[PDB]
Amino acid sequence: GNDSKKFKGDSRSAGVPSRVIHIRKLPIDVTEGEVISLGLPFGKVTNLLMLKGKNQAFIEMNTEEAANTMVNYYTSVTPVLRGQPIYIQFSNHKELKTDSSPNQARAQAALQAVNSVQSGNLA
Repeated sequence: GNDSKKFKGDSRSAGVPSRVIHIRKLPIDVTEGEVISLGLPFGKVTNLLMLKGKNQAFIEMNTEEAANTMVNYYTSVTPVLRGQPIYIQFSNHKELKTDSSPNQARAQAALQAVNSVQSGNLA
């Protein structure tokens, strides 16, 4: 997996009126805390489409600005994760609605963790 035709035209710039981002070349030990962090200081991650199957992930920012701050900034830099460089580029979709999936159950924990803490589930 190198590219699935994202925004055709003439060149391969990084600019799209959206909020959801698409990250590639993720680390083998990639986690939510990392992926989400990619847009933590830039905005406020709301979703996360973990794609460990192909070392990928997404980030649904709260606003377009936030998403247009990490993708426009990282484009020049390199957000290394776990000692490995990744990819940054706006996602094709504009509304992540992850629900009932194998690579979803291990995502809410992060979103909730950063938010608040309680623990104690007793399974």
